[PDB]
Amino acid sequence: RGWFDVLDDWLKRDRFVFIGWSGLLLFPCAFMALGGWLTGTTFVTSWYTHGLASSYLEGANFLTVAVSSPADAFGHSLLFLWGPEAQGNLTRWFQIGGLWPFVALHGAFGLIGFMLRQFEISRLVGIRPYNAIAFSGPIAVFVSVFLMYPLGQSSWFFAPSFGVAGIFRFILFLQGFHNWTLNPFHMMGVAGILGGALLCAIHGATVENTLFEDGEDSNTFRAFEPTQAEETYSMVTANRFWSQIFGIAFSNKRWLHFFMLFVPVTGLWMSSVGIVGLALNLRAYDFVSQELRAAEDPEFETFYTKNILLNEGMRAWMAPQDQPHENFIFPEEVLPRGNAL
Amino acid sequence: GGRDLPSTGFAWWSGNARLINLSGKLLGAHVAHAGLIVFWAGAMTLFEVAHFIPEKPMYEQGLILLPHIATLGWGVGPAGEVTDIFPFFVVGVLHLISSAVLGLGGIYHALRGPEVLEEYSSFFGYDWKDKNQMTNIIGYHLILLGCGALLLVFKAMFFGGVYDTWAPGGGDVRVITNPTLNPAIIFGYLLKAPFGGEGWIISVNNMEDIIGGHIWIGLICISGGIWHILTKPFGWARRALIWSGEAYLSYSLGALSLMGFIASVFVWFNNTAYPSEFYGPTGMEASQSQAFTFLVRDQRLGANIASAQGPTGLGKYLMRSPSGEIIFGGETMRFWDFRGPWLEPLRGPNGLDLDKLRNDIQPWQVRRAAEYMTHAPLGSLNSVGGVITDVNSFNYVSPRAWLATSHFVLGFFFLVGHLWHAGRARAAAAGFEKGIDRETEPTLFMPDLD
Amino acid sequence: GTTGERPFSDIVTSIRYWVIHSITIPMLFIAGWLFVSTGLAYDAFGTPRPDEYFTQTRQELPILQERYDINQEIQEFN
Amino acid sequence: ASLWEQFCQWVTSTNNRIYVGWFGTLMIPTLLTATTCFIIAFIAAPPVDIDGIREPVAGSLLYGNNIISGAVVPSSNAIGLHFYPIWEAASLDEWLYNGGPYQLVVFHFLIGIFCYMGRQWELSYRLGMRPWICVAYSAPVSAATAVFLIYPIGQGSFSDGMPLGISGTFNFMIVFQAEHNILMHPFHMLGVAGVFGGSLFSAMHGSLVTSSLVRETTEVESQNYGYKFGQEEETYNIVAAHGYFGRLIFQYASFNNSRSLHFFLGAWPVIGIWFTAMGVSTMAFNLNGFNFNQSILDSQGRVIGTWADVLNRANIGFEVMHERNAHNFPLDLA
Amino acid sequence: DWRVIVVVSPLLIAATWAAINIGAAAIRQLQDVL
Amino acid sequence: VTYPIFTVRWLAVHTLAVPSVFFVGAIAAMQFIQR
Amino acid sequence: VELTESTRTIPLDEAGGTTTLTARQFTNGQKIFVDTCTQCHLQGKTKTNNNVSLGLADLAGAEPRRDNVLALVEFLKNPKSYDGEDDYSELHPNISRPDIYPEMRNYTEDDIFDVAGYTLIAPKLDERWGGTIYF
Ligand code: CLA
Ligand code: CLA
Ligand code: CLA
Ligand code: CLA
Ligand SMILES: CC1=C(/C=C/C(C)=C/C=C/C(C)=C/C=C/C=C(C)/C=C/C=C(C)/C=C/C2=C(C)CCCC2(C)C)C(C)(C)CCC1
Ligand SMILES: CC1=C(/C=C/C(C)=C/C=C/C(C)=C/C=C/C=C(C)/C=C/C=C(C)/C=C/C2=C(C)CCCC2(C)C)C(C)(C)CCC1
Ligand SMILES: CC1=C(/C=C/C(C)=C/C=C/C(C)=C/C=C/C=C(C)/C=C/C=C(C)/C=C/C2=C(C)CCCC2(C)C)C(C)(C)CCC1
Ligand SMILES: CCCCCCCCCCCCO[C@@H]1O[C@H](CO)[C@@H](O[C@H]2O[C@H](CO)[C@@H](O)[C@H](O)[C@H]2O)[C@H](O)[C@H]1O
Ligand SMILES: CCCCCCCCCCCCO[C@@H]1O[C@H](CO)[C@@H](O[C@H]2O[C@H](CO)[C@@H](O)[C@H](O)[C@H]2O)[C@H](O)[C@H]1O
Ligand SMILES: [Ca+2]
Ligand SMILES: [Cl-]
Ligand SMILES: [Cl-]
Repeated sequence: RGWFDVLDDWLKRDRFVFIGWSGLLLFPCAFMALGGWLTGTTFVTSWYTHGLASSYLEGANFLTVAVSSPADAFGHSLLFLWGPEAQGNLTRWFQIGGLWPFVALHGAFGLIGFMLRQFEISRLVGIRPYNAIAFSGPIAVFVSVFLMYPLGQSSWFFAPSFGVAGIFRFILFLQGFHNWTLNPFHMMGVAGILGGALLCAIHGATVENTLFEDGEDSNTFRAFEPTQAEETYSMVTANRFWSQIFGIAFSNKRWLHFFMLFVPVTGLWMSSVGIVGLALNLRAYDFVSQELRAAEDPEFETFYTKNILLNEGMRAWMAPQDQPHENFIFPEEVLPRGNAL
Repeated sequence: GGRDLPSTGFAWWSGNARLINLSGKLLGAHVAHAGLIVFWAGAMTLFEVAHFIPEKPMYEQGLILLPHIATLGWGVGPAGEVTDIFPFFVVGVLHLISSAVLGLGGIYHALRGPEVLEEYSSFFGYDWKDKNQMTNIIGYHLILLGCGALLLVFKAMFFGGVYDTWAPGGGDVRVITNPTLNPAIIFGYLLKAPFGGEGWIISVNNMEDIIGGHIWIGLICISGGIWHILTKPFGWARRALIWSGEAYLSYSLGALSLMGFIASVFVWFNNTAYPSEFYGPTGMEASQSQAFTFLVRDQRLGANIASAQGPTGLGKYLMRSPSGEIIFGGETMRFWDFRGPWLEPLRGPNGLDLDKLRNDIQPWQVRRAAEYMTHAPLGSLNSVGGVITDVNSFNYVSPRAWLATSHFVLGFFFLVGHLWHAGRARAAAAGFEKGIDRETEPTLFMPDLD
Repeated sequence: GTTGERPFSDIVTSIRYWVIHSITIPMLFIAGWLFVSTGLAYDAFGTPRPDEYFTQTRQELPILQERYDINQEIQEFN
Repeated sequence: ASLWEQFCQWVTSTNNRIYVGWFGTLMIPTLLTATTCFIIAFIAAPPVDIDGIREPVAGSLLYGNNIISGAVVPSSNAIGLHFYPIWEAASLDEWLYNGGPYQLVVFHFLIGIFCYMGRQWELSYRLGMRPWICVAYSAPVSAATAVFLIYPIGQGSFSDGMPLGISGTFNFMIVFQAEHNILMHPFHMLGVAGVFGGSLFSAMHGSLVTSSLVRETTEVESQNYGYKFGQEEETYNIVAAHGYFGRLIFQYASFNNSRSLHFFLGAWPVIGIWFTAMGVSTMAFNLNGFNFNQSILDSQGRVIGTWADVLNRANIGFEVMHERNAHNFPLDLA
Repeated sequence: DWRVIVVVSPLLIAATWAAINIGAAAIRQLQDVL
Repeated sequence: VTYPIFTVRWLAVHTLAVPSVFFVGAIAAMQFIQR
Repeated sequence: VELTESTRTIPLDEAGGTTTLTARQFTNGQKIFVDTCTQCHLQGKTKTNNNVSLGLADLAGAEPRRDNVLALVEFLKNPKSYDGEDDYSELHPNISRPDIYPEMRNYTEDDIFDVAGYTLIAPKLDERWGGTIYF
């Protein structure tokens, strides 16, 4: 037995936490990313990068702590602890936002490790690897949003911060500056996510309400056995119900479950494509025909133009605080605003 | 009865379903739960009394029970000034002690009392299918409910009265000597559209109507109680309804959902049964108050507020409702159906009256409008008052907001519970609540759809 | 169905686990406590104390602007 | 036997291609009315003075909108919460100008969807099923009711109902965030958990079932043909799926009971959507999301910013621009 | 720094407690696995 | 019966729980910081 | 920085007078402000009439100037119009009218002094103090 086979045997032992070869990448990187996030949200400020308190130590709460993006001055520097910025100084590395690339890169490699784990375990137990394929969607989201978007922009500063309110800020930023809601790729993402939730709810309810009477208890949960060969709910009854209620119904179980995979995954992939577009400011910001008409016709008003006005307001009022490195000085009189407000 | 899954068919997380046919244990559960309700009433009242600063308004201090006592005319005087703090304390103490008694009884019946009551007594023993006995329990409780309504009437008429925010000379506790028993008014309330300007029963705006409607409710409830004690359900009711414990529960759940929604709307809009003295302004009231406050200020500055047109061309301060009435301008145009004791003195037959606006505005109305405008029912979940973009220094959320939100949520979830139990009761009565029988799966005997 | 390891319920219901952990768990708790309450965390992570966000000479946000010499920048920020 | 009995057997018949039922006797007319009015208005409705300031907003395709920007515009702020049926307008043109189509479509739609939920219960009863699919459907119904009825009621005007359009929906959301900070409301966070988790569980369940499909086809044909409609046997190996998943995370986090698994699949998104519907319904009464503006002060007393303050800046930017001509007085109370 | 000493000492004490209460069986297991 | 004490599961448990309790102690202490 | 003595040092009267609040005086002034003034004075504004704010410029523009503690206490006893011509004791809360402003009847002269001092100190801690309603 060669040493490689012996190692392979040890890594793939049946234990409470499977390790595998993929574990060598997953567990250290995932632990680094998680511990980095926890450390930053507990102890680390964003005073020098954003002028914000972002840790429990500073008095922030769960909703307002974040591992904030690094200072815009560094561009897309990877900000290694040993890099030319921190130069091995851990305190300075924390202060310049070095924890953000730490978490982002370790999380990217952890995600790779987790999907490799899906592949490895699928191969070991002898099933098709569709779980890894489904997980490609979250990977596309993470790559586009946390890497490609800031890479197309001026710096990592404009990446989403790892935090609840940081993410909320990123969301509102994308609305105001990119008109992200108007983006058809985002609308396909929304369709996929809401459709996935709908499919989850409707399938769970349909199964639970077409169950066969296989026990005597009012508690129907123990009238199932994992090794039983027969279906536990009536597909025929479900199909008739949905055909008469909704007009159409699934008749193929396999197609049903592939659809439940397909819808949210495609939603994630389409939204990731849209985010890639936004990385280069290739926005679906305006409808030029309506802009031109409004510019020449002061009685043409649509919900689109109203939303454009909202975006202008958000940008002007938010930019000085959101982008402190720019030293934006917008005097009170240049701020757009409606009457009396 | 059994107390586990094998002997009952119900898991622990549905353990109360094991009580459906154990009438004594079920009675214990109900009595103990009633003890919980009364305990909360007493303890919350004592908490609110302890945390009460009696020279600050009730609505500024997160109080929801003390306003209920004040509205009933206890411990308050003109404009809602808290005269005596002792009656609030007494209400709380009495509820706490009685909750002790109720909890003792509920524990006795739930833990040691007879499991079922039917072989103990015919009077208290019941069967869900025993239609006559169920209508007997309905009758007893209807008599009690009518009696409670008459208790409200007696308090308003013979025991010091209730707080009347519409009283001349200022809102005050007054005795209602002439309740309107006229069934035209009382039951025409029930026929008013549930839309803006009509406000189906939320629009009741004088304590005479409230007390008279409660006299009618008391009589209706007592007579219906007798009617149900002395009869059994008719054939049509028997053929239309499911007759089971869970079915009766579902019926009550639907009723409760309806009442929860109604109460949320009632506290949001009505300022008669919920005087703004104790509950703060309604949102409509606060919006109208802001419009009034700036009409007054700008008029003092010299603005001719009758002829001042705003940027859009509509009157800045005054305008017409779609039916022509003179109303406050601005966004508060939507709130022109608002009526309040501080604003009606400036209202003429056509709406807001220019002569009264120009020379009849009193300093107390200005103060009241400023207070109501600054206590608009807007606030954050962590109790930061004002619009959501305001900063953290104003700790206020309107009691109306708390009550309306809570009771809309409870109404919704009780509609959900009604759907759950109604569907389950139907399925169980028809016998497929445990799933489809493989042998006699109904869809297998049906023609194909196409 | 056990992969070999001792069941958690058995371990955490045993006396020896609790003899060990009624000491170990509180010690880490108060170690983190002392980490915060001695001021070690402030100095280790560079997080400002409540009185060091601004200095008597810097009333503005100490936003980093220089690409490579951040140590000197932070020192001049104080 | 009798004419009425025959009609009853027809309406409650399980052999109709589309089940009608007694709830259907209300659903079908109201839903058809709402659909026809919606289509007509979306194509050809004239501009609507939503804000009650004589500032009509063009919602229909024929007045310059595309599919994205088109909408059925909520009724005028001047109407408020008043009932505005066609017969209370002096003319059809007045009814159109004041946004009557919105009220017609919305009221009929709401009645229709409640009757749809009742009809789901009804058909489940006629087929001998368990009755709780309608309970799951009550979540989207609750959300729709919150945005079309409850929020306008609390705010006091159907002009503050969600517009029936894509861009109108976005406008609704942006203004809602500006006024209520819905992102910082825990019920909306629970809704986000509901939909993110529902999509997550949909992807996992579909992928685990697809991964464990029993071999019944060749590599040429679709694996879907391995399942025959109405077959008694199971089409995938749930034990293999459990082995895979319980090794992916750990054994005791994996369902091996299909019934518990499917109950979880039903319950998670439904509960999340109930919570977010209640969030909107309670923000209708201006009980808003968390406000941490200036929660962190330094020792001297100067405010230290957090991400919540940046969020508040964005909210203010939205707030000061929205309905730019509608406000006369400093506080947006209505 | 004394702060380091007082932040470390609890961790060390937990280590020795666990050692003195588990060490016999731990060394047993270590020897058994060679 | 007579299982090993230390395992991969033991390490996985502690790698999380130990810093978790440390951090919780830190945050608890933060609850008492005054500006 | 700390909440230093200089930060707490505020003009005492119009003749160049100067007083320093203690930390406790400042904290009680803040507490009273939050309890009874933030109602229509959130962030130094005036919700019911923002032509007359609590900003230092508005305070100093009043007749007489109210940017010193004695003038503030005097206004809180006998409120007047911004040009000091109209008596606002019916319209602004004051300790002189406990019959219509009971929210104020429990306050001492020390309490009014503290809230006036806080009104003078808060502007130098917040650049948004006394600004536009949405600002
Ligand atoms: C008076 C009202 C009422 C009554 C008497 C019942 C009675 C019953 N219900 Mg029911 N239900 C109700 C209202 C009611 N329900 C409402 C409003 C809903 C909608 C949510 C439901 C939904 C429901 C379901 C889905 C089921 C029942 C079931 C049952 C039966 C057993 C339940 C049990 O053992 O409790 C057990 C109690 C628990 C498991 C604890 C639950 C805790 C809840 C979920 C959270 C509490 C939140 C609360 C606001 C406090 C917040 C705490 C916060 C501080 C963290 C029983 C006869 C079961 C049944 O059908 O039996 C045949 C069952 O499956 N009900
Ligand atoms: C209002 C809430 C409420 C009430 C009144 C009841 C009542 C009851 N439940 Mg129940 N239950 C509830 C909520 C409630 N439940 C919830 C939330 C769950 C989910 C966890 C359950 C799950 C459940 C199951 C699985 C079962 C019950 C059962 C029962 C019945 C038997 C009680 C028993 O023997 O247990 C005994 C418990 C004790 C002896 C412990 C002490 C209990 C006392 C009352 C504590 C009182 C303390 C109080 C402060 C002292 C004051 C005393 C006095 C001075 C005032 C009983 C009538 C059983 C049943 O159906 O019987 C057939 C049953 O099997 N329940
Ligand atoms: C609705 C609540 C309710 C109901 C339906 C019952 C029903 C029952 N109880 Mg119970 N009980 C309750 C609450 C309730 N109890 C409470 C709160 C306590 C704590 C004090 C008790 C303590 C208790 C004990 C110790 C016993 C019972 C017993 C019984 C059974 C026999 C009743 C009987 O004939 O005695 C006679 C009834 C009367 C003489 C009528 C007296 C009516 C009351 C006491 C006077 C006040 C009337 C009032 C004005 C009406 C409105 C009440 C007000 C609060 C609004 C019976 C099934 C007995 C039993 O189970 O037999 C083995 C038993 O030993 N109960
Ligand atoms: C909580 C109190 C209560 C409860 C639970 C009951 C319960 C019952 N009563 Mg009743 N009743 C009551 C109070 C109560 N009653 C009072 C106070 C009176 C005196 C006025 C009566 C007088 C009375 C009579 C004369 C009869 C009953 C009957 C019945 C039985 C069947 C009736 C039915 O199906 O209901 C539901 C009602 C219907 C199915 C009819 C449809 C009504 C309309 C179309 C519904 C529209 C409602 C609308 C949406 C709500 C808007 C509110 C408002 C604007 C109208 C049933 C067990 C019947 C019986 O069998 O007697 C033994 C019967 O003949 N009761
Ligand atoms: C940073 C860094 C690093 C790393 C580190 C690490 C990796 C660590 C860690 C760490 C960790 C790992 C920590 C932790 C933690 C934790 C916490 C802080 C917790 C918590 C919690 C809570 C709060 C919970 C709660 C709850 C709920 C809510 C539900 C139910 C109940 C309970 C209680 C459970 C190093 C040095 C390498 C390098 C440099 C950088
Ligand atoms: C059945 C059951 C249950 C339930 C139970 C219940 C529900 C109960 C209750 C109960 C109750 C409901 C109770 C009570 C009580 C009360 C008391 C015990 C009292 C008292 C008193 C006092 C002592 C007072 C005092 C005072 C005064 C006199 C005045 C001043 C203030 C004070 C407070 C000091 C459960 C779920 C658990 C489970 C098991 C079974
Ligand atoms: C006190 C008061 C008043 C009075 C009130 C009254 C006098 C009332 C009433 C009321 C009433 C007297 C009511 C009621 C109700 C009813 C209901 C709620 C119903 C129903 C129904 C149902 C539930 C049905 C169902 C069904 C159907 C649909 C068909 C088939 C069969 C069945 C059964 C399923 C006034 C406002 C003046 C003033 C203020 C206070
Ligand atoms: C899977 C791979 C994971 C890669 C990451 C794993 C952790 C890697 C950490 C590497 C850290 C590099 O840390 C770096 O160490 C060197 C060597 O001591 C230090 O260098 C220091 O000592 C050396 C000699 O002793 C001097 O010449 C130098 O001037 C001084 O700075 C750097 O100041 C520090 O930045
Ligand atoms: C849970 C883990 C928590 C993270 C760690 C918490 C402790 C933080 C460590 C701060 C220690 C002292 O922090 C300070 O900055 C770094 C630490 O690398 C050292 O920095 C020095 O060494 C490095 C490494 O060769 C070189 O770049 C150079 O010689 C100099 O910068 C300083 O001499 C020290 O004074
Ligand atoms: Ca006040
Ligand atoms: Cl807008
Ligand atoms: Cl306005």
